[PDB]
Amino acid sequence: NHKLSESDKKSKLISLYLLNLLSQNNTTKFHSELQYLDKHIKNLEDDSLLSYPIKLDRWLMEGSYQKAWDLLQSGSQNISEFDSFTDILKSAIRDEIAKNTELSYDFLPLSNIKALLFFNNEKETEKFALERNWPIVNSKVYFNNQSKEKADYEDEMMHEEDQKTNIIEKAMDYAISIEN
Amino acid sequence: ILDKIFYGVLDQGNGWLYVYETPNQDATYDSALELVGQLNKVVDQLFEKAS
Amino acid sequence: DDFTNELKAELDRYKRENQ
Amino acid sequence: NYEVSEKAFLLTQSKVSIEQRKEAAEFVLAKIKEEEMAPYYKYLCEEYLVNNGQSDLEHDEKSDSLNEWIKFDQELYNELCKKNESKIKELNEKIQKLEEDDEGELEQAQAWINLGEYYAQIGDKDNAEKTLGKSLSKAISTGAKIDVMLTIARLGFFYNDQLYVKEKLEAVNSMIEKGGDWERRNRYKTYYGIHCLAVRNFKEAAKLLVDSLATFTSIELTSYESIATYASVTGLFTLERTDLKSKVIDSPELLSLISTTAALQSISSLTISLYASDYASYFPYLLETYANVLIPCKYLNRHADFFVREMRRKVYAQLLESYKTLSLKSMASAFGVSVAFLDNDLGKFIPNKQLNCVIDRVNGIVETNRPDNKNAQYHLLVKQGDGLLTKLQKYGAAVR
Amino acid sequence: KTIEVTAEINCFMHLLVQLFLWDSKELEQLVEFNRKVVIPNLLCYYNLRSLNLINAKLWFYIYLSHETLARSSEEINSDNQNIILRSTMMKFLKIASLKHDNETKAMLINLILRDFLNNGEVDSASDFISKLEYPHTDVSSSLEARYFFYLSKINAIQLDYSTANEYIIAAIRKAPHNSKSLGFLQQSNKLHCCIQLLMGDIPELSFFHQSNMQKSLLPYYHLTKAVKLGDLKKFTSTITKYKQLLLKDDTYQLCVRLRSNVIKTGIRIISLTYKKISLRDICLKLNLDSEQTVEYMVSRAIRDGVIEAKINHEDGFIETTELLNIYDSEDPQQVFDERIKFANQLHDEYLVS
Repeated sequence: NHKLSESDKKSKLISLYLLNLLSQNNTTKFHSELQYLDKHIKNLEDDSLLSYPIKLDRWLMEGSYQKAWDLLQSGSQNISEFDSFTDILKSAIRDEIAKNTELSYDFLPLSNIKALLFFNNEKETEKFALERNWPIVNSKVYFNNQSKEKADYEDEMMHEEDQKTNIIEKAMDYAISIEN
Repeated sequence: ILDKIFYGVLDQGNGWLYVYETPNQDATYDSALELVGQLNKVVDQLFEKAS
Repeated sequence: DDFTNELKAELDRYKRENQ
Repeated sequence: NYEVSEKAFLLTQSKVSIEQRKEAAEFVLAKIKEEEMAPYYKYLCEEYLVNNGQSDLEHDEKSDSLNEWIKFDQELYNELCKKNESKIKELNEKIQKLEEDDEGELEQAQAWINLGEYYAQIGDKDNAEKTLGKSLSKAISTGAKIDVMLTIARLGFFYNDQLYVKEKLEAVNSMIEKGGDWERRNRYKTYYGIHCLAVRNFKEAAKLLVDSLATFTSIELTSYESIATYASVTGLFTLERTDLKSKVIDSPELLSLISTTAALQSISSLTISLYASDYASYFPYLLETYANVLIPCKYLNRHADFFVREMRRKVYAQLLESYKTLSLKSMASAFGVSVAFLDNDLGKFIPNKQLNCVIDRVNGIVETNRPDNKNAQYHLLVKQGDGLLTKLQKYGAAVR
Repeated sequence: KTIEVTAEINCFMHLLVQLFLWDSKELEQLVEFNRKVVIPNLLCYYNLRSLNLINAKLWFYIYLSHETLARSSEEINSDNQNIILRSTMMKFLKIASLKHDNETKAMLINLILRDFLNNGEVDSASDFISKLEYPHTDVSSSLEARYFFYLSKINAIQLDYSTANEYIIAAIRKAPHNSKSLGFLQQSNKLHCCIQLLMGDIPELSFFHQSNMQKSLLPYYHLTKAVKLGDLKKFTSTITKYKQLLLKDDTYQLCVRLRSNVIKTGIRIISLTYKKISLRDICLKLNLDSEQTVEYMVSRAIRDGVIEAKINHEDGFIETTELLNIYDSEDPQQVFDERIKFANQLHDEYLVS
């Protein structure tokens, strides 16, 4: 049933799975585990430990990564158990911000990237730009990667190259055979 | 200009002028009027035959 | 409503006529 | 019957002058002596409450009013029986003798209609429609058809009911379609545009009102100045400036109508300022049109804010078509408004996709987005084209 | 023995009408008695004319009452009768030859999906979707709307409103029955509006005003003005007062997802049309909630597909775009293949007619 002594007893280990699941950038399985809990408004809503990933993901969906980053620092639960999933989830948050900084920032200097993503070193800031293929000039960082291509294999679908002229004529020949 | 006498539009910010050609439309959407009137009548007539 | 549009129109007239 | 409903409507809402309620009470006291207003006189406390609606000495006992003439007394109770005996008891005895003697055919039907009109003034609508239904079978030509339609037409103006009236007026008109002259057809045409104000049909109301004459006066059904405000306000909102120049602003009757009374303030103040594109004095005309026209009128008070809010959106469209760009400093200051007031009106209009415009913050330049050759084939052809295909799939996906 | 078993079931289905919402007998012995009258080879070998004679439509609303505050009353982990029911349910589909099975295949999945909606994990339900998809020709018009109702709800938890869009359209058009047009339709219309909550449109009340009672109109009207105007204070007070209605429909999750849409929808409501938007003008707009979140708020909304903008920290403004262009070469050709794809759904009418 639900009753042994303390029921779920430790609430921190249950929240470890919800915090570590977001490190893979999967938002579908995050809300699926919340439905698995028997009491949504009793154990999940009242206790701040089970409500920690909900309030953390709430700021992630609203778009604010600065308030979500403060929960992994000012919180006193990051000492022992949550220390393992702190830096791992923080690395996934910074990687998620990097996807936003491409489209939302046409040009940004080097000093701001350190402050926005909470970097402790300017040389380490440029190291992250090399793995993400970010062009670097004096006191500025541009993005030439806004254009996308490759993405596994695709043929005659999603903005083709040399078949554009044919597919337009092929779509006209498909309706003729349906009537015939 | 609003009376369809002179054709053009001005610029208040820079004090400039812009070019506006005389015809504003060809004949295209006039065929869509026959489509909207058909889908608002014949479609409603289909249920009268079924029911 | 009408109270919002009428109030902002009268308050601006007192300031505009004094300029 | 409309003279009382028009004056007593000012009793509902008066935000300025108290004398407006006492002046309108003089017309009510004069009409209740000649004809019994008891159905509407009792409807006064059943219409709008918490002003004069709590004062009655008979059914419900409370005293709160600015008008003490709407309460029953020993005089109106005796006059209610005197008007009930003469218009019903005395007349029905003479009609009963004509039924046994078999005098005429349409004369007995017309006598039942005139008798049926008296039940409407006594406050009994059961016998009013009962005597009217018996005379309906005797109606063939337009002689007895006008009187039958006249009784039902009173139900809309006198009782302020938009539901059971139009359904009966359409059935009588569609049974035998002749119309007589053009004025007898107005009873169906004028009430049509008036009913459109209850369900908010907007441009549908002015279809028959703009083509209607300005000299039409139905007296007990409607007044001269009342119908003048209906065609002027609704007709201006319907036809765009292209149709205003050849119809509204230049008309033989309309130019004669604006000079008759100053209570219009539509085809003069609003039309000239729109034609001359003067926005300095155009804004205070909307306040005078709202207070002195929309509020005192019956069916023009139902929309309220739906007039000024919609009319201000369309007047900007006339300015956007005459310029590619504009000046924010001139629109938010020189026209008589403020900066916060302009952002509040245009704040709700932009997300509704009601107009195409470019608003600037730092530069302060209001720019018009012009489709050029796009016109109606850009966003309308895809929305209306695929939107009707969704309605086509409704009955084809689920079959029956 | 097909006629002998069918003749006995004809008298059994008449009792099941009493067992459904009418006469519940006992809350203990009956659930054990209804199990022993089914298992012993009522479905047999699938000989001939076997369908609609099982429980099927009858037991949907039965077993849910015995599980809640009847046999269990939160005294155990799960009903042992339901544990055996899950064994018999999944055994019925395992022994199915996928030949004449149409309506009976989709009804049993409705239980395993509904269980995951209250207590359970919906992540494993995605694996059943690949098995659940079949061209069922025997499903009655009453169950065609329910079959499309669960498929649209699972995708809502999966954060996809595009796939669930096609299923919810055909759900409200079906089930003409009165009971399905009152309780089932009002619950389905709120889920149809829930798709608009994740999309960001939230249209006004026109057809839905007279189609349903005022019970569902009050929360949707308050959430319409809260998400459009971008006010989290009014949006928070709506969840508290209407919490009673949010829990029974499993819509309580809107405190996170829909709360994030309050900001995204308010972006298109306010006018960003001008290019360079100063940081102070953004802080003043959207009450004080937009003052704390400025650069991060716009950064995620651009990648999500709401708007397209550019942020400049040097002079402290944000360059925004309203997505307005003119058709020249590749612009009008984007919807060219889409309008052809829109007609592909209508190309199947040749085989239907």
